[PDB]
Amino acid sequence: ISPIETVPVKLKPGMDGPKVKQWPLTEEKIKALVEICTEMEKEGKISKIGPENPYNTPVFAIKKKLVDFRELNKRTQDFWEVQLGIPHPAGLKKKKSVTVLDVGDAYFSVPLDEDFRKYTAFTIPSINNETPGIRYQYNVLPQGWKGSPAIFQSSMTKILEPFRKQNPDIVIYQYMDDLCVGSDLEIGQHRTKIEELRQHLLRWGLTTPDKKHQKEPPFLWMGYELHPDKWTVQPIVLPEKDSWTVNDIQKLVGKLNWASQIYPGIKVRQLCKLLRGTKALTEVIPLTEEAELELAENREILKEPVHGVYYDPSKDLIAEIQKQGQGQWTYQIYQEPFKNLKTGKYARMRGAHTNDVKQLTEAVQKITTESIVIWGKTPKFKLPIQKETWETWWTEYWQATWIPEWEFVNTPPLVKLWYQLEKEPIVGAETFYVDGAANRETKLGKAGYVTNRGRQKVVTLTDTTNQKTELQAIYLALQDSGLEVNIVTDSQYALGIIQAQPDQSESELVNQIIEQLIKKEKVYLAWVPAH
Amino acid sequence: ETVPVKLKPGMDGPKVKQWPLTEEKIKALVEICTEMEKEGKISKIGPENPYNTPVFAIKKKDSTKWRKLVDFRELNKRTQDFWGIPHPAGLKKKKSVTVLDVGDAYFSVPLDEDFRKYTAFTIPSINNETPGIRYQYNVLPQGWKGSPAIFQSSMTKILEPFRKQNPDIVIYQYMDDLCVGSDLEIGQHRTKIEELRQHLLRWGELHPDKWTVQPIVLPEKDSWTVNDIQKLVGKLNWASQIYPGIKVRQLCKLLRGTKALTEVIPLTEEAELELAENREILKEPVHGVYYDPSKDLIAEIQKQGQGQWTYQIYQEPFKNLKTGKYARMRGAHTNDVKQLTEAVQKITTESIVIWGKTPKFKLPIQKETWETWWTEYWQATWIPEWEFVNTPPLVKLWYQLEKEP
Ligand SMILES: CC(C)=CCOc1cc(NC(=S)c2ccoc2C)ccc1Cl
Repeated sequence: ISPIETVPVKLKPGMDGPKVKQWPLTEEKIKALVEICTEMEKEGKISKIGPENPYNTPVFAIKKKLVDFRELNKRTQDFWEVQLGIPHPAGLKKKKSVTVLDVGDAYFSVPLDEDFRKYTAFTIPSINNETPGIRYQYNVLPQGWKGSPAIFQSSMTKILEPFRKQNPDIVIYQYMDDLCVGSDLEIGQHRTKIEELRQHLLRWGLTTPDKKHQKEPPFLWMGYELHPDKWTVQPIVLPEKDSWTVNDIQKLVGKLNWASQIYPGIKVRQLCKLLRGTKALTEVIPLTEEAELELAENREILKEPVHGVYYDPSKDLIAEIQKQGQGQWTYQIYQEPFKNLKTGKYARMRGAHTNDVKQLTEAVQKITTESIVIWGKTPKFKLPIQKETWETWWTEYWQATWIPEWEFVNTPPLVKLWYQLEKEPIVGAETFYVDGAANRETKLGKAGYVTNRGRQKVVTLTDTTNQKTELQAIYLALQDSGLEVNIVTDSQYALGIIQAQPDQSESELVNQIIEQLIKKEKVYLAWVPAH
Repeated sequence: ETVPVKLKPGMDGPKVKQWPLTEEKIKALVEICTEMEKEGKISKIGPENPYNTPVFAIKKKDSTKWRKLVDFRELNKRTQDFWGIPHPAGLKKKKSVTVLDVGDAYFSVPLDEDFRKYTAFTIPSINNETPGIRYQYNVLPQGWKGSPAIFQSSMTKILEPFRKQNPDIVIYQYMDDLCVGSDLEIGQHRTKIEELRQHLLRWGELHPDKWTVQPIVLPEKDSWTVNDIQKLVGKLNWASQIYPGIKVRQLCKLLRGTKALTEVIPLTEEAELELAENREILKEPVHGVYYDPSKDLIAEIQKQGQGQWTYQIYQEPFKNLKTGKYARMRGAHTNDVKQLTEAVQKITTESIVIWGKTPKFKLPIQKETWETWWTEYWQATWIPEWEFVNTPPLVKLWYQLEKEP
């Protein structure tokens, strides 16, 4: 078991050890457990106790072709976050050999802070609740108890420090019950070192596994298959059927949504459409022709092998971004052409009002943030925007914005500015003085204008809001005016526009105005206080 | 010996997440930490400790050597009080201030062995390939409010000699920093500082009198267009929130009719007296604005564009304690975030220099943009508070007006 310094565990604030009643079992489940516990009892994992323990946890007996600590846990203090973020292939380095040792029941190999052991008391029942039951407790980290994964890692970490000091050129990854160990040594020296480590472990009681259970390359990590020279994307399989329920259609869209990252072209517009007005998860929705098709158009793509290469510190890091459509972006991070480490895309973030350059700025930062985690470095960007468009925009925008070292790449569609409000009133251009008003309660409004050239109009609106009339007024202005227009309004929202000049909004109306603005040759927006 | 520090009643330790760091940054931190560990300043910790404060690295204007900086903002806020030194209202008057980093003097003092757990911090591993390296403090941390406190006597104790050697010089202490101001000319100044260090060392350029909180100036022209006036009216109208004596009635009359935005309108004598009367009101800071010590200090910033930024420090809306304009520094030409953080460090130092406490900032940047790269250009020992906001189109048009030489 272990000569390992225990970790001092405590219960949450002022709470106290579990006292749940021992679930009753058959003569067959009892004699089963009676068997396994006299075993552990001897291995040095559990310890027969008596009436000197008020605490008790419910032991069950399942046959695999078990103790419920739920409560003990909900009373156990909080530990540090047992590593929650895991490596990503795109950040792994190629290795000559990579062995994975299975420190399975290494749990029952680590001592449990003596004092705390009591709280882990449980009882074996008697044939139909007869005389006293068999009572025990844990001397080691309990499979399923809150503090065991953290305490295990801590341990494994302390134990490896010596070995790791002893051979830097040997990377050892700690994860769950596995010790994924790799190196750049010759298969022989590697094989030799694995046995050395294996034995070091053994020197502390961790009886590392046989050949039968033995694990080897490739390895399934997240959605990939890992090979020491490179990785491949675990081929995804779309089921075929004559009956699609809702769940069936969702779990699918999910899988597909995941693929969208790696695999380019995947679509689920027509597939998502089948969820409209769904009454129950089990409902059976016949697939439209369009859905039957796209589903078929994907199956193909997914039948494409996508292999990848590992991270090479001696080489540069590059990121190219493509605007797949409005608000959607595709990116691929490679060090050497067509040999990508990672790729992925960003769903049409549907804001309230922004523009392409800003949206580009966010994709760029979501990436940078990603990159820094995976590589502790940030990629050089190749962006479909002219350096002029950039300077022109950013330099003036009202908000701190920025883009790390980047370089333009003429890979259309290139992102640009759809329009630019004139910086100064247009001489010559007609001047529309607009006004919209509505009764917010009766939702009845009117919108219209009058120009310095004597042109006027007014439309009566119903089921509208005031902002809508204010904006409609402006829409009409752009509609009835020529290629160059001046527009003065007391609209607070129109003021948000002159300052942000959005090219996409949550408001269809705003969108229409945008389509109008994009159409003029010159537009000057002037805001003025009301009344 | 150690003094018993504690947490404000019913408060628990910080459990703030360590944001990802650059390799360069991690290498240095690891390098830096194995040392302090050696020197016994810090000690690796166990999983039974769940608190955590973020950390990062910076090049304190003069380096190659990275400096370790921790964000105890949470801890500080959760740490009991000790009810520093009363603010020398006279410091802001000195002809020149020079700042000194004296957090180095804290490792000397041992931290209450029962408060250490709360000082736990983590050094991340790239690609989560390794579990973070968990440490905690055994001595006094730099950046923690309890440090300059506990080390007060010791500190006050060592400066008297110098204080008694120059009394025309003020020594102010904030966090890890030391603000030193005097009126001696430059040479006789910086020679009096290096002289100060020497002393400071055998153990372990600001000019406040130039800070002319400037006025608002309205545009003057030969001829004014309909648009010219409208813009002015707007600005004034807004400005009326500060100076209620401001009036745009007579001007809002010249604005009768649907004439071309570009057409020219002749100013009636009335609209002229009126304007002239407004020019007067804007001639001096509004009456009755007084700093409240039992109220938070606010610093709102605006991106005027073209490397320019403006700021206002108040406590109550429209009741500004100071106003300023910041122009980017040579080098930050294409970096909005660098310009911004340099701006913020400046304002916070001015704030400290005048009121001896940091202001809570209101920033014109997205949380994401900010959090991603601010540490890249931070150079101060302390970290002020902030929130991200959307600049009202008017507030900018108005302050963009402030005067210049
Ligand atoms: C995280 C993980 C799945 C590790 C084992 O798989 C591999 C990891 C690497 N490269 C590295 S840097 C490595 C070796 C041991 O632990 C790590 C994190 C390469 C190929 C495979 Cl097959």
